[PDB]
Amino acid sequence: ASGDLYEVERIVDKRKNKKGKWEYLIRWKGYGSTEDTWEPEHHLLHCEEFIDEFNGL
Amino acid sequence: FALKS
Repeated sequence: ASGDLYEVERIVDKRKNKKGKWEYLIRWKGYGSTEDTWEPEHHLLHCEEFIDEFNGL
Repeated sequence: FALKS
């Protein structure tokens, strides 16, 4: 079974997995740095605005 | 939202 869906505040960092796909270090809304977790990109639901903000212009 | 593992 999946972990629960939690609300995202922002993306803190990113890295490639062994298969060449992004993982994102997530700042969870209502939490701080202590609670950040690395999540594969396929865990993200409609989070393109957070990815685009992180990557910048 | 995202799945938190």
